[PDB]
Amino acid sequence: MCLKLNLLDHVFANPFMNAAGVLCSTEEDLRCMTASSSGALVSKSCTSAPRDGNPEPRYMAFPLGSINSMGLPNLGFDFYLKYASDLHDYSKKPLFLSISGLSVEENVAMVRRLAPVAQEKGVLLELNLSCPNVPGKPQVAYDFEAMRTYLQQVSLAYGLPFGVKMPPYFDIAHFDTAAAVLNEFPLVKFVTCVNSVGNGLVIDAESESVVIKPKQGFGGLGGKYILPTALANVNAFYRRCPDKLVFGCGGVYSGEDAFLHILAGASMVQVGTALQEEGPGIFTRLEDELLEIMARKGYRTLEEFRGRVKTIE
Amino acid sequence: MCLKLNLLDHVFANPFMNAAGVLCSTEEDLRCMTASSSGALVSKSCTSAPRDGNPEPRYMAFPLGSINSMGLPNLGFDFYLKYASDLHDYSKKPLFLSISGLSVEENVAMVRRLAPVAQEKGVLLELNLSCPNVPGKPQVAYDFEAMRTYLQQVSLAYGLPFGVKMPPYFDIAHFDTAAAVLNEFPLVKFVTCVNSVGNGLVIDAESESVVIKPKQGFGGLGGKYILPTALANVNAFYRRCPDKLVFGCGGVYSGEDAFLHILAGASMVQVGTALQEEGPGIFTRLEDELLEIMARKGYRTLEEFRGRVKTIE
Ligand SMILES: Cc1cc2nc3c(=O)[nH]c(=O)nc-3n(C[C@H](O)[C@H](O)[C@H](O)COP(=O)(O)O)c2cc1C
Ligand SMILES: Cc1cc2nc3c(=O)[nH]c(=O)nc-3n(C[C@H](O)[C@H](O)[C@H](O)COP(=O)(O)O)c2cc1C
Ligand SMILES: Cc1cc(CCc2c(C(=O)O)[nH]c(=O)[nH]c2=O)ccc1F
Ligand SMILES: Cc1cc(CCc2c(C(=O)O)[nH]c(=O)[nH]c2=O)ccc1F
Repeated sequence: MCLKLNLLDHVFANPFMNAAGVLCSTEEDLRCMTASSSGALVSKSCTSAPRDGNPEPRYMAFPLGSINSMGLPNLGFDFYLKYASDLHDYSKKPLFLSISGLSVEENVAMVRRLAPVAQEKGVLLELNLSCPNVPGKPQVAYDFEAMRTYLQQVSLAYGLPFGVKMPPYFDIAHFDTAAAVLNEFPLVKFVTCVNSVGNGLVIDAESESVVIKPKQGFGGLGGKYILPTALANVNAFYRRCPDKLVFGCGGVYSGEDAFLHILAGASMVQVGTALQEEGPGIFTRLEDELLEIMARKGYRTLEEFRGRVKTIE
Repeated sequence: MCLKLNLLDHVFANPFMNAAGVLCSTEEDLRCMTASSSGALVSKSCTSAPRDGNPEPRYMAFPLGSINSMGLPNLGFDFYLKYASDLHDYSKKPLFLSISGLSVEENVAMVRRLAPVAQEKGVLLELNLSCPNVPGKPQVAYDFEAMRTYLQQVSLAYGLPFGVKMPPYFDIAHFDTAAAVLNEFPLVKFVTCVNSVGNGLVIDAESESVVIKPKQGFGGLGGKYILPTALANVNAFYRRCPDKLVFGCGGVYSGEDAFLHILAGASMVQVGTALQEEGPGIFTRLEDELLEIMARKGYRTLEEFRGRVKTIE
């Protein structure tokens, strides 16, 4: 019948939204996502200052997914904060704002300013931990001590419920460690699994060349390549973080894919590459497809099957 | 126009071989590989003692690839050593023997006994590091200190050129660190990139169930899902280990996929999931397809393009 749900003290028309970075950089983009049928929108991960990002071409797509090394091009935090404060129409749907500063200090600075807007307007924070770290070091979410510092500092500075965007993990010990870090922070109320699968390489056979310019062609992977990865991370954190919500992202092109994310434990379902490729019309299609599968199965609510993936014995 | 390679003091009719674990567990399997058109074969990663492996179902394949949590079923080292020593016909093609002990000590014991057979018969060792150590710790190659210990101990015990099978990495810092570890060991003459992408999760929408029984459905991913991950790893180690060979594994279903591996840096090209699905006839197909690409491009040998992927600007 209808897909509306309540999470985080907000009402959503359906569990669909854009993935951070896709269709959400400019005022035009945010107005377009707001006019769509999505249940929510999230803004492009920002830094304190505007960034031009990397040289083009920096994104490419293919039948099985996408590769990107955008370099965090964005209009700067002041712009996104102004959109949240003054421009967004909250009567239409909830807004998430994604932050990805290049240091802990930068993230602290931005969240201290976001906090009163969050209180006043109800904008929700997604903290992207696929962010630069200290020398010789991996991305923050792959450096568990760094991650614990970032969360401690942001929790202290912000003081309100927030969520974190995670990269994929590929080892059960890493799932255990990462989830134990997140579970030290009671203000982390949702975990979004996953960011792109890092540092893939697409090569074109005819030209014998890589397809993106930055980083000698290396970039994050999205789309069909990454659905089983994404489902694994969703379910691993769903199991390990019972007091948190999990938001699913990766490889959603259909309502069946969305269905799989919800069965794994997703509360909201984010759409990146498929949205970039098909445009905002995708949301109507996804909704219709998901309701069709529910109807064939006799499900009337999402809660009937969320996290109810079955195991063998 | 030719596919011949000469490396590691052996001659190879073509670069194609099975990936460890596929079509290589039993004497029947190894005779089948030997009778095929492949340029080489590798035996199933073994332990000191025979293992039954995990309960079934433990492997499943789909249009985009495969998932497995086999649990290292194998006939035990003594069997693979006898095959190398007494049964394999070296006039047909070269043999690699893969080992995957559960501790550094188990690996040391195997390699000590492999050494004279390596020296007399020319069997080539592939050490699988993409493998369990202490439960609750990451797999060996995700624990750089453990990886260093294993390589130091196997190098001392074995005393002959060998290669290593690596899991994929997803962070530049990890590429840098892993390759620096490998480069400490002059006996590591080849690096095979990559083993399966760890701990994915396939779910079947109709049944609402995971598809393999072990590990709550979590398993390693192969096939079309992993090709750009594979290529990235090949090229990353190609660039970082200029005194070693790189063998490519992941996502090969065609001669075009092979060609991309070789452009990235691959010498040998291993075939896992596609072989499991198509059977050994795939090697005639791959050879024909690769040669056709070479003929269209005017390439006469593999060295003309190996590692010659172009970057932008
Ligand atoms: C062009 C592009 C830009 C992105 N920028 C961001 C970003 O600013 N913040 C972020 O959290 N993730 C970003 N991502 C990652 C996506 O949010 C998403 O995690 C990933 O693409 C996987 O989802 P998909 O398979 O639907 O593409 C970006 C992805 C693409 C393709
Ligand atoms: C059924 C199965 C068993 C495997 N067992 C092993 C193994 O014993 N040793 C190992 O190094 N890799 C093992 N692997 C990994 C493959 O060698 C290969 O790295 C991986 O499947 C990716 O290649 P692909 O995309 O061609 O499948 C196995 C893979 C499969 C599908
Ligand atoms: C340069 C760079 C930036 C980021 C953060 C922003 C981001 C980007 C990006 O803007 O490149 N792309 C993603 O797929 N995920 C992201 O989280 C992540 C990795 C990077 F290499
Ligand atoms: C003992 C044991 C070994 C491995 C390594 C063997 C292996 C396997 C396996 O036998 O499950 N599957 C893969 O895709 N790659 C591998 O390297 C993986 C799981 C295990 F429990």
